[PDB]
Amino acid sequence: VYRAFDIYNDKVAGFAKFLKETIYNLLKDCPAVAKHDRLTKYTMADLVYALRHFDEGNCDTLKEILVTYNCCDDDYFNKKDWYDFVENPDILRVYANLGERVRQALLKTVQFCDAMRNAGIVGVLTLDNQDLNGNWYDFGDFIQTTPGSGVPVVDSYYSLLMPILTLTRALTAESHVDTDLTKPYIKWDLLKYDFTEERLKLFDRYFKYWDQTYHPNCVNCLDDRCILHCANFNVLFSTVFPPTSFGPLVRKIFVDGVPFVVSTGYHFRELGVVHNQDVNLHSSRLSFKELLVYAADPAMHAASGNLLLDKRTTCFSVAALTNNVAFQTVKPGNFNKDFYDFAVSKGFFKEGSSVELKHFFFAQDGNAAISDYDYYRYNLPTMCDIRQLLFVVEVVDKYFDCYDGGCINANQVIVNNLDKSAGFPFNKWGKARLYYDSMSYEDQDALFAYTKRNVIPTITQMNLKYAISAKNRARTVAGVSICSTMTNRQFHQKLLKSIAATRGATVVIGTSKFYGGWHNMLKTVYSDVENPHLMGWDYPKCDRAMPNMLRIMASLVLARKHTTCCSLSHRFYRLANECAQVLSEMVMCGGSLYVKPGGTSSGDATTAYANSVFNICQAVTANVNALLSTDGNKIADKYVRNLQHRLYECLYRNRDVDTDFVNEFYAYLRKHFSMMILSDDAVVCFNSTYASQGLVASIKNFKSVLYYQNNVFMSEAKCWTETDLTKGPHEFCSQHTMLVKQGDDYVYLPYPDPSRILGAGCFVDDIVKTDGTLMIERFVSLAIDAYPLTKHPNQEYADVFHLYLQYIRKLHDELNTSRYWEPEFYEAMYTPHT
Amino acid sequence: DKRAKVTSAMQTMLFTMLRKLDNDALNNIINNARDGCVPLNIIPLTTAAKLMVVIPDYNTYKNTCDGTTFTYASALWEIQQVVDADSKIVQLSEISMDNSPNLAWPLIVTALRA
Amino acid sequence: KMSDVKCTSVVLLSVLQQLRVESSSKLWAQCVQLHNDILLAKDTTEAFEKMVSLLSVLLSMQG
RNA sequence: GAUUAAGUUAU
RNA sequence: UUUAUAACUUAAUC
Ligand SMILES: *P(=O)(O)OC[C@H]1O[C@@](C#N)(c2ccc3c(N)ncnn23)[C@H](O)[C@@H]1O
Ligand SMILES: [Mg+2]
Ligand SMILES: [Mg+2]
Ligand SMILES: [Zn+2]
Ligand SMILES: [Zn+2]
Repeated sequence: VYRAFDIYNDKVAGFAKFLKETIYNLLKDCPAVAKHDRLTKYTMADLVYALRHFDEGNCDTLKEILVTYNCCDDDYFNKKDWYDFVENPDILRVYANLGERVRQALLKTVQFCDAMRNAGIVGVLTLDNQDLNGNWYDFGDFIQTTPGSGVPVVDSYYSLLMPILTLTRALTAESHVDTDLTKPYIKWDLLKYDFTEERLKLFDRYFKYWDQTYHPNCVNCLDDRCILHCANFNVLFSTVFPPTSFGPLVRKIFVDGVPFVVSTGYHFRELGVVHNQDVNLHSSRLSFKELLVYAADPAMHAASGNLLLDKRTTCFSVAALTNNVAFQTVKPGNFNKDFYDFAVSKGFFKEGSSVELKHFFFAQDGNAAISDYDYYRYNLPTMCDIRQLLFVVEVVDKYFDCYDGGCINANQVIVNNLDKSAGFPFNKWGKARLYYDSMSYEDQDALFAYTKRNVIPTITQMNLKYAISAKNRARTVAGVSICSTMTNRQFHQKLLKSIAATRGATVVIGTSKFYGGWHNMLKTVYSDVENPHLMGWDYPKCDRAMPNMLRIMASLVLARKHTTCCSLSHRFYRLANECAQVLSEMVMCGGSLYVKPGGTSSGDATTAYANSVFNICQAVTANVNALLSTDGNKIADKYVRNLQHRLYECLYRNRDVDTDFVNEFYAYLRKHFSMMILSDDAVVCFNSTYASQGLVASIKNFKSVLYYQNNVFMSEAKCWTETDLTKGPHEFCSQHTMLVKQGDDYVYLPYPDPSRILGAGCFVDDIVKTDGTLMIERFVSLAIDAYPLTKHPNQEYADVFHLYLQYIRKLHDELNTSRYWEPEFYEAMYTPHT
Repeated sequence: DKRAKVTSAMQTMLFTMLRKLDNDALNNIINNARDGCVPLNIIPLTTAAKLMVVIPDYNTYKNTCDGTTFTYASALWEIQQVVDADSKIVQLSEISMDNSPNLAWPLIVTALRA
Repeated sequence: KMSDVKCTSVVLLSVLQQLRVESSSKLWAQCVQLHNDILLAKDTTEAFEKMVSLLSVLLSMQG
């Protein structure tokens, strides 16, 4: 029978399934020791491997563990998708029944390490040596030394176990009086916000022998790796403290002798307590900059509002700013019957055609805005394997080595569009143009300098979109404050422009698909993989389910280019401002203030780039887990076996960064797992032989990683694999691919779903777009998009372009390479000479 | 100048919002704190004079706002008005199991601190 | 047949919307339900049944 | 060939 | 009352 083991020999290392002294007298008195002349079928490593390598239909060990310890019963698994966090959110209750066993295992491990310290034993703890009752039973590899000076090594044990501590909510009992679940909850003082001593007590209770220093307040951290280390612990401990203690911290201030309420700090779940450095209790007059800062600050709005109890959502309500709730609806789309009659005349929409309408404007009733916001219930506090994440961040950072960055002055910021919303409450009086014009460059620079020493919390406003789709779902967009946007541009714009200007890199944001760009992107991803297949995946609920750890990680990777301009305190306050503005800010949704649990924000300046960082992070995690879960003895290649050994050593045995191994592993991924990444979309060209042997990640490994780290189930129905490179990727950025003869050589052309273009023709979101002058331009754009359909073997697809050209002829009559009524205008858009 | 106009608008809004603040409840909360600094989330919770409840269905109604007075957040609240999603006044006698499908939902309940 | 049903349902919801039906949420919710069901349907019989049910709403008021 | 506007697509 | 980025098209102007 196969069992999970955590192995590190001179020969083999890893965490994988394998086919399976007189120092006991120095430990027999410890009540965490099993009796040796009792034990259960499964160890802690079986649970850890089952939840870290989840596969449905290959999960009988997890079923047996769940039914053995009365988490559920055998009939629970007859329900469809019993394991899915989204289709069956009750599964979290089933996993939470294991929390007490894991907490008792942690306590018994602390007792065992105390006993080893007293007895003078040196040894490495492993999960497979501990029963599911928490008893420790394997001592064969320990070493005697002077009693009272033992040294238990626990890096791998705690690091591997960490993701399960939040999935089972092991620390739930700490919310109760005397840590007993049968007694009532501890009732805290509502004014208590610090909790630093409680955090230290939790750390010493459960992680006494964790070797690295923990900072309850991340403002005391030493670098970004220390920030990640201590934020990971803060995520676990913050689940114990009351939700009302988190967020902006407020104080009474006097201006003109008149009392205001202003935020002088912030209590973060992940970063602890942060206090503002520039606070002055008495002020004679308020400048424009302080007017802006206090208008953005939610303190005034929340303090002046009514108390709100919203039962429609599971999210934490702050205050109602208006006496009446708003129930904004979504209109249906307008119909372009002039174009539909033309299309039917030319023979479309007959029965049995492969081309049919599927994209519509879907109406939404008054519950839409709050119903959509409630999908943040998929965001859950996730603890990461910290050693694995700390290696991944060094590998992920290698993908961003080629870009320049750093802070710029306000006089050189490029703002694409000034005539757009400034957010709440600034949208009440003007657009972004107003605030960019009113503030001089020195005022903008003084506002930016202020955010390097103080945290400014802001309010994000959420609005429903009006957009065509095949899905009934209503889509909302998050509008951020001008105060946050203005400083975020001055922090990030140099790097964002550098990324968007680069060609041939892994991140393909800013690359055009026109004039041969699509062909160049595919030849770049195909680069030199020698048994190539293609793969693509989807992130379910990406914008809502993203853990806060990986968003903070993505923010720190973007801020690594700020070594010469920013100090470490400046960088910490920049991160704290980013968190308080886009991670856990307050959301204005229908006139009421709510706390966003986490996840990304659509209106954030860095959203696409941060999502690209997240996608790369998840892919590197999948590759690392695939490599460490394989049987090292079965790896035929000497080089890959040595690579697996050094990878394990570099994650769990070393703590300094081994730059040479980061370079070598990055080269290995570039050689065998080359990626094309745009936000959350990805195409991978991977070595098929290595993927079949478990040497590089496959869809299985992404499924497992997304289960244990992102809290979602990725079903294979939405994933794809293509075995022939003469075919393109199946689906990338909503475009299919065809190999087309163009001139003397073959090129890859992107083409849309014909239903999408016909929907964009038939339905519009404003009646004014029926005017010929705008309608002609709109159909020129849709014909530029539809043109590659003529190369498709399916004549029903080809006729979609000719319909658009015929309609353009009709419109031009009602009203040569630049004459858009002839096909040569469109053909020129897809040829290399731009 | 737009500069002065927006300065006036921001300062007017900031000073107008103080008609509610500086109530002695706020001072009682802030002064006994060890350092005068309190979480923002507890300020409306402990000091707001009015509570708005939004109820999606009758099962949540019986569990939260049964009777003319109910308790929430360690206080007693007395119902002033109930309105539906159409902002029309709904009498307490109308809200029943048998009548419930006739009412528009959600219901918005406003209450004053006792 | 089906495409005509969908295109007619869209303009029918539009004409209901411009007659201020959405200011009565209890009826607007059912109009939206019928509209989305018609667009998501793949058989013309259910589409016709829901389309006539939706058109009855316009026929009830003065139109 | 540099700003300004409008529009389409993608995320 | 409608965010962020990227690409493209069209019309202007020195
Ligand atoms: P895609 O698969 O469409 O969505 C994933 C990812 O994209 C966003 C980004 N960036 C996104 C999609 C559509 C929009 C709009 N209209 N505005 C802003 N951002 N997006 C989201 O962040 C989402 O997570
Ligand atoms: Mg997605
Ligand atoms: Mg996509
Ligand atoms: Zn630290
Ligand atoms: Zn910088």
